[PDB]
Amino acid sequence: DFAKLAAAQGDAIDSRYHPSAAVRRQLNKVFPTHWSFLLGEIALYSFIILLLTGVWLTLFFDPSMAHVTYDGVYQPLRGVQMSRAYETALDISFEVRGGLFVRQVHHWAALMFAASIMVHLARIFFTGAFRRPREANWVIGSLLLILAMFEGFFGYSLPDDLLSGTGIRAALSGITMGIPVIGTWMHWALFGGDFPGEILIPRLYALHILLIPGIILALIGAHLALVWFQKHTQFPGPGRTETNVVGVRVMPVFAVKSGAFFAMITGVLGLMGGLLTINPIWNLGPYKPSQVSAGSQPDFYMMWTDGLIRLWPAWEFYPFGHTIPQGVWVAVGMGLVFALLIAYPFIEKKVTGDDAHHNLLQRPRDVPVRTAIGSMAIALYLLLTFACMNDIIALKFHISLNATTWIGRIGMVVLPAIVYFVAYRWAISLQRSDREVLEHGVETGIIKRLPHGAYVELHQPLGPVDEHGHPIPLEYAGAPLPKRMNKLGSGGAPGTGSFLFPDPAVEHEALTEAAHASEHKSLTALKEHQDRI
Amino acid sequence: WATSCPPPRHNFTELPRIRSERPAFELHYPHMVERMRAEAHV
Amino acid sequence: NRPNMVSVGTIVWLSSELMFFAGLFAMYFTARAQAGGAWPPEPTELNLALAVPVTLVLIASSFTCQMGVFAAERGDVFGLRRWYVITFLMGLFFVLGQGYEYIHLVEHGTTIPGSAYGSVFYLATGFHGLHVIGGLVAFVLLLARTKMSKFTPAQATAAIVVSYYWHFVDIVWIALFATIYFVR
Amino acid sequence: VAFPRLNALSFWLFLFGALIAIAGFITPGGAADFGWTAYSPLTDAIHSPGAGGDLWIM
Amino acid sequence: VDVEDVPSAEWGWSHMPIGVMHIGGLLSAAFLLVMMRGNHVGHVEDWFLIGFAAVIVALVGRNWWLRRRGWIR
Amino acid sequence: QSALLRTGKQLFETSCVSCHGANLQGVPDRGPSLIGTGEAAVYFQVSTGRMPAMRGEAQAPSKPPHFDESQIDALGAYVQANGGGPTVPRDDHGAVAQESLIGGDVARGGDLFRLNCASCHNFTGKGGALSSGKYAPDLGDANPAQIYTAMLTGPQNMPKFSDRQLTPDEKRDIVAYVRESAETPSYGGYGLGGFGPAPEGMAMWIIGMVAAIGVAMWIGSRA
Amino acid sequence: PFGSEGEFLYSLATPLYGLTFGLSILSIGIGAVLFQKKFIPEEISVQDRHD
Amino acid sequence: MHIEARLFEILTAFFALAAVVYAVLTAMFATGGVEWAGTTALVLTTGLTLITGTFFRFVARRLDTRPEDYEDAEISDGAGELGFFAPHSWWPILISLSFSTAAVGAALWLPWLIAAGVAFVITSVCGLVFEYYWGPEKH
Amino acid sequence: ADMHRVIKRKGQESFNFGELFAYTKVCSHLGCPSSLYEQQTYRILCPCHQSQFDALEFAKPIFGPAARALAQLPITIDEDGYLVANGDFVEPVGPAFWERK
Ligand SMILES: CCCCCCCCCCCCCCCC(=O)OC[C@H]1O[C@H](O[C@@H]2[C@H](O)[C@@H](O)[C@H](O)[C@@H](O[C@H]3O[C@H](CO)[C@@H](O)[C@H](O)[C@@H]3O)[C@@H]2OP(=O)(O)OC[C@@H](COC(=O)CCCCCCCC[C@H](C)CCCCCCCC)OC(=O)CCCCCCCCCCCCCCC)[C@@H](O)[C@@H](O)[C@@H]1O
Ligand SMILES: CCCCCCCCCCCCCCCC(=O)OC[C@H]1O[C@H](O[C@@H]2[C@H](O)[C@@H](O)[C@H](O)[C@@H](O[C@H]3O[C@H](CO)[C@@H](O)[C@H](O)[C@@H]3O)[C@@H]2OP(=O)(O)OC[C@@H](COC(=O)CCCCCCCC[C@H](C)CCCCCCCC)OC(=O)CCCCCCCCCCCCCCC)[C@@H](O)[C@@H](O)[C@@H]1O
Ligand SMILES: CC(C)=CCC/C(C)=C/CC/C(C)=C/CC/C(C)=C/CC/C(C)=C\CC/C(C)=C/CC/C(C)=C/CC/C(C)=C/CC/C(C)=C/CC1=C(C)C(=O)c2ccccc2C1=O
Ligand code: HEC
Ligand code: HEM
Ligand code: HEM
Ligand SMILES: CCCCCCCCCCCCCC(=O)O[C@H](COC(=O)CCCCCCCCCCC)COP(=O)(O)O
Ligand code: FES
Repeated sequence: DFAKLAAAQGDAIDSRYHPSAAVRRQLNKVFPTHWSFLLGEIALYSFIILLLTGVWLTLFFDPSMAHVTYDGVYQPLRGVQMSRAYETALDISFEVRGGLFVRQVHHWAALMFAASIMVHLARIFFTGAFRRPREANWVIGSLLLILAMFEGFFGYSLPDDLLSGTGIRAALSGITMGIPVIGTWMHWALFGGDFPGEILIPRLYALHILLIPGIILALIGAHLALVWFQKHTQFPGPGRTETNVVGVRVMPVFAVKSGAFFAMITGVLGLMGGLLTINPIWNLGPYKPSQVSAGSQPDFYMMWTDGLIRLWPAWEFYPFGHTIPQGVWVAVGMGLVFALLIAYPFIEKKVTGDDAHHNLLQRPRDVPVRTAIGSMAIALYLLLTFACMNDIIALKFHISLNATTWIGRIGMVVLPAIVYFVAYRWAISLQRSDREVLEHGVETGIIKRLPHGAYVELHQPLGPVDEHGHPIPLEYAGAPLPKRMNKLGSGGAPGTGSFLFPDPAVEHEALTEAAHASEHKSLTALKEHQDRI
Repeated sequence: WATSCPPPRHNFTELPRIRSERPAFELHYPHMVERMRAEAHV
Repeated sequence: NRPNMVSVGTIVWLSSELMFFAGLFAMYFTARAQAGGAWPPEPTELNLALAVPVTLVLIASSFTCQMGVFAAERGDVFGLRRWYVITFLMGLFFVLGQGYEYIHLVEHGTTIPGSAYGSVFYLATGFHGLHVIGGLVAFVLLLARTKMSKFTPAQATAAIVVSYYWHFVDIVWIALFATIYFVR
Repeated sequence: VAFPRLNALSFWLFLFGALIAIAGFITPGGAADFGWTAYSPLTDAIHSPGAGGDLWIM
Repeated sequence: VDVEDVPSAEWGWSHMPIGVMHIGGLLSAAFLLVMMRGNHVGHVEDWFLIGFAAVIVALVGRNWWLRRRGWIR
Repeated sequence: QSALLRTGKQLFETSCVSCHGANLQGVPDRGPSLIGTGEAAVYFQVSTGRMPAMRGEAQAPSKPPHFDESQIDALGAYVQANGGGPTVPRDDHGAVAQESLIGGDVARGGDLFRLNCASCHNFTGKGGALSSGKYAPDLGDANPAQIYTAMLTGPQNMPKFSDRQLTPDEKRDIVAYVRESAETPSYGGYGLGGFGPAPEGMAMWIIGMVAAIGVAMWIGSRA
Repeated sequence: PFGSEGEFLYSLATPLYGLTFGLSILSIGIGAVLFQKKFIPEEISVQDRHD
Repeated sequence: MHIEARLFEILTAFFALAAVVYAVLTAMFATGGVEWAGTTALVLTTGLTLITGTFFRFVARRLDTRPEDYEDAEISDGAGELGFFAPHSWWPILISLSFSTAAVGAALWLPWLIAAGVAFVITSVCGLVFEYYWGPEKH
Repeated sequence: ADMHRVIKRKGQESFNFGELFAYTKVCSHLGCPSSLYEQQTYRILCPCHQSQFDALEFAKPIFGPAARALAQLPITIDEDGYLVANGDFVEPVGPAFWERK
């Protein structure tokens, strides 16, 4: 019945499309199981949730700048003039059952999408996963991050509330028009005239629901296809070489783990959507150029840019009756940052001279200069991000606002230098900590007094020993070293049973023996594969 | 003062016999131990 | 043939933590001497129909904790787990009973800002309740550790010192309960 | 010592508690100004409202 | 770098030229000094900028002198 | 009332003279003249505990009041007798008005608040930073009369809003908006302080991302 | 509206949506992770890159 | 370890005498009667030394002489394993950073920061307590 | 009492009607409403990027990313005593651009 049906459908599919060999190649593909290789798929799942909830939102949203009088249920805004966009954003959150939940899941998913992209980028950079043959795919990811930043910005600009409209007036309108020679032409091409105009929100809506997400989808497809057919990197370890992939096959283990991780990410984003308020636009009011509120932060992934605006000094030039205003610096700065991010693999292969194929990753401690540089970059990013929140920090943490500006200004130079130096020394220090275990074995923490009164700590050797009993020094192999005896199995196991009642002793004995035999067989399999290759 | 400068990680590669509150002094000047017991009281 | 080092450290720390409650008792007695005859003052109506059963549950948690200690000294990890789960449930019941008493006291106008009696009552009993919550966290952490490795003497020592802390909390509560609900 | 990790914790608690108390000086009002002995009621919220005093306490 | 200084020197990028750090320090100090040009009317921050620039110049100069004299490599 | 006037002077003499002068004229570089500030200024400054001030810095904070209601009335009467000025609105029984100050048009109040108030106090009266150590405070604790007199008297660096610039009915609409935006629950979960992007981005990093990475660590392997 | 009898229950609607949805798919994901970890065979596979 | 118990018992004798004397001398001819703060502090200082001294005295009468309690013990009497002493840990600084987070939260009265600091403290203390008890990862 | 501390801008010496001054509410840095008006310091604070303008010295920037003063509106009264504008701004209002001045 259920088996004959599967065989019949399988034969029908195979006689018509003969996919057996290609499907089997997909089922046998091996992926490494490292926890940090799951960071990219948080971004993928966030993007999928964004697509689903965004499609739901487009069924109710009218992105018009046409001014109307609010006639809905939210009493504190009755009679207030607003755009159709603000109108329908309110209608979603009050007049459609589940609309507020969908809207909040969309916005939380956008935040998790940007944050996931950042953390996954950090893994790629610090482990060296960008090196050849994978330079292009770092470039594709860099473009994906830029597109995600601007997509999220356009998305939260759509409701045309006071806060987001203030963000549009300063960043999208002010910086753009400040651009030299072509600034005002770019402004009038984008807005159709002066700010705010009547075309901006419908145009941003078209960019946000179709055009930018289509480019993102195409780039994500290229990205995942490159990963799939270039065969994911791995960390050094037992049995791992430059020419193999150690891990699990797709069918069934990796497929089950991916599906379960997708379900758990969805659960977290769903709990956030209905437990934490995000962007309650009815409290902000519709956008009016005469109004503003304290605390005009953008979403976090834009804050650094805003932070840069806050920190850069009022340096302007007035050549021959023209004006180059302060915001131009910020624009140039952004370009520079992006250009340095896209170009990093080629910069590093030019500096280091290393142009070899690489499939084995580097532990971040073992590349101290790149780790120091990335730590320096993260320090600058965090300083600019917190500079953007300097007014909130001043209010909550009792710091002068002027002082926060100057702390950001000086720290923008000093903090990355300090962080670079500290991260460099810390990475080399971890290298020395690994060396110590390699020469002496694992410190067990057990102190012993010898008969003549010496105090010695017992060590657990990781390899062969002498006739004197000291271990032979082992060579570093790019892989982590154990430093706790409990992580080597010294603690044993409690004893089989439920939490409150023991199982029969014979069951416990059989289970423990089977577990030890299985662990030994797995170690032996990896060892003999390593010995053979 | 009955160990090296600086001490090792676990402070002692050996200990002397402890028979008073001046064990390092008795370690370094054995000939004085008798005097130390004889002259202790005014 | 030698002292249990973790035991002596725990006892020494508990004796120090007695001085912390000394400060709060001093605050209570200073406010009581300045009462002027009305202690507790209106509208505070303490009720023993609920304080007494909560006190008795906390006292019985000491016997259940001692039973867990006997199991641990015997090497029986499962008996230790059962008795410490019972003790955790009883101390959690004490915390909830105290919270219910707090809620009924606040509705009738006994609060920290409201009166000097409310200030001393709530700092004394609330810091004791915080100590109880810390002890419940200690039970949770100890019980999770017994699932991590085999039951060694060090693990049993950890159980014993957690019980030392629980007995300290129970005895401090007996002293606080005597001075608040009977030496008014 | 009997408890090496507790010893390390004691040092780090010293360092960060001292930094918390001194950080009153980076607030606009400034650090505690009621003396090291902190006599009452000078230290109450009515007579020493600033954040410097609370940072000193914690 | 030698492996006595950086144990994993053959596993990754382990050496940054000293001229890069010396010049970067001097340029960072100069940038701190150029932010005295602005619209601000107070001088507390001018003293902070001067002090941080002085510390940076002193650190760069000490490092450069000790490398020249051979005391550090 | 002469008794109320002598009680106010008696209270003033051992609490306010060091900074404001025996004749309410001010002590230079220590405290301003109080002539013409009015009973409303006294009510706002003393009922929110800002007065008596304890030191000079960027901004004098609010704190627990040093006087009760009748003492506040006495001090306000004493100050009113020296120069007049605005007074605190009262109800039929002569109590300081609280409920009758809640206006009936909260949409107008919200529009007025966003034009006049949210620049310094934020979209929903959560507070905002000012220039150098100063700040517009969170509005969630002020009672209606405190809001009304705060607009009426222009405290510290808050602009002064006269009864001609903002009529009493406009002020009552504003106080209705301030009170209702303080007492309304959040609709989409925990309100996260009401500041928006900064605490939302903090919640993503410390809750959502920490959860996601912990789950990845649980599903994945090490080394 | 503000100060109405129904405002408190209304304020829990979206939180309850998120609690019941988020928990549900969260629990299914946990259960599937556990099934992989406890019942699907443990495996080590090696693929040649041919790159 | 009889000297260790004796030290605390001697302190206990002095503290108990001081507490009784102070309470009686302030009850009589002192304004207001018993001075409650100092009396309470002296009584519970007595209790502190009493708890520790009673514990030491009970321990002493159990175990016979240790090599550090023996006037002519040999160094070789102390041969063998002493116990476990943690070789390294970065969990103490994490615990202190967490507690300082909660303390800054309490100083500035930011309840969300207090909540975050308490959660950090619980996680860091779990990290310390489990550091030498986590088994190998399972796959 | 603060009128002796007012410094006039060239070309704008008569733009005030006694002790009433009118400046553009649009910030000259990037166009936000720069409307946090501190009456005692006479400081106009922009909430967006923390520019500060000196209201006594013709709204000249004294802190932040703003390099240019806020434009002053000339004001007067008519026969009925209502405040009216006494002409236009004498410079462009709002954020700067390549073509300006
Ligand atoms: C510690 C290590 C170093 C050595 C040991 C100790 C050194 C520190 C000693 C500093 C002493 C300062 C005075 C203390 C008293 C004080 O409290 O202040 C006084 C008053 O001052 C202000 O009034 C000014 C007048 O008195 C008023 O008459 C006037 O009216 C007012 O006018 C303003 O205002 C008006 C409107 O009101 C406008 O009309 C008008 O135009 C104007 O704007 C004035 O103000 P203004 O000039 O703004 O500020 C200036 C104040 C303000 O205080 C200050 O010193 C500012 C604080 C400076 C902090 C220094 C930072 C040090 C750098 C770091 C160490 C770098 C990192 C390194 C760390 C580790 C390194 C290891 C790796 O004096 C000074 O700077 C003093 C000058 C000297 C300062 C010292 C600099 C040393 C560093 C250089 C060398 C580098 C180091 C070497 C390296 C190898 C107002 O505030 C008043 O309220 C206030 O009362
Ligand atoms: C994967 C999972 C993801 C999901 C996570 C979900 C978690 C969130 C909870 C779920 C939501 C519940 C369902 C429906 C929502 C609900 O039913 O909600 C009720 C109301 O709730 C709030 O009302 C408070 C009062 O009830 C009102 O009376 C009052 O008016 C209101 O006042 C605001 O409004 C006024 C205007 O009038 C202003 O005057 C005023 O100032 C203020 O703004 C209040 O709000 P507020 O103070 O914000 O929160 C205070 C919170 C307390 O904090 C919180 O729990 C917030 C926690 C999340 C924040 C995370 C921040 C992370 C920080 C970083 C880690 C930083 C550190 C890193 C750097 C370190 C540096 C070192 C190097 O209350 C308390 O329980 C206090 C007691 C104890 C708190 C504990 C509760 C739970 C957690 C406990 C943690 C363990 C131990 C216990 C802790 C003490 C406001 O939202 C209201 O809208 C809302 O209506
Ligand atoms: C560029 C720039 C902005 C510069 C200013 C930087 C600066 C000086 C910041 C520090 C401010 C502080 C902490 C002031 C007091 C002084 C002080 C104690 C300083 C530190 C002293 C010190 C180094 C020693 C002690 C040890 C130590 C390291 C202390 C811990 C410090 C901690 C944990 C403080 C937090 C630091 C910080 C700036 C965090 C920002 C948090 C953010 C952005 C949260 C946003 C947010 C807010 C603001 C909410 O209102 C809210 C409401 C409801 C729910 C959630 C939130 C929420 O998350
Ligand atoms: C910035 C220039 C402000 C504007 C515009 C408004 N307010 Fe304000 N307010 C400001 C400050 C700096 C202060 C504190 C002053 C003090 O003397 O300490 C205040 C104070 C208030 C208060 C008192 C709040 C209390 O602590 O409970 C209220 C009720 C208040 N402000 C309300 C308010 C309203 C309704 C406004 C619009 C008309 C308004 N403020 C404008 C700063 C500024
Ligand atoms: C929308 C944003 C992105 C998504 C959804 C995404 C998704 C993924 C996924 C799932 C993987 C494979 C699994 C893994 O290693 O984690 C991956 C790999 C990769 N990503 Fe990303 N990525 C994004 C952005 C980026 C960024 C910003 C970079 C770096 C600039 C980057 C570079 C790479 C590289 C080089 C790999 C292959 C690494 C390897 O084999 O180990 N990606 N990406
Ligand atoms: C990379 C993917 C995306 C990101 C980062 C993103 C981000 C955002 C953000 C932050 C908002 C503001 C949400 C709010 O109201 O609070 C928003 C609004 C919106 N988005 Fe998206 N979005 C993405 C993809 C999509 C897609 C594919 C669609 C269309 C199917 C879509 C449709 C909408 C609509 C209609 C709104 C307006 C309605 C509203 O604000 O509630 N989004 N987006
Ligand atoms: C996807 C829709 C239908 C899914 C059913 C196909 C998979 C089961 C059929 C084969 C397995 C059982 C043995 C069997 O019937 O052997 C044969 C069927 O399988 C084949 O030979 C071709 C199968 C290839 C198609 C699979 C593509 C995608 C399927 C993946 C779904 C997870 C028939 O056995 P027989 O001829 O009797 O020896
Ligand atoms: S818009 Fe005013 S400072 Fe930027």
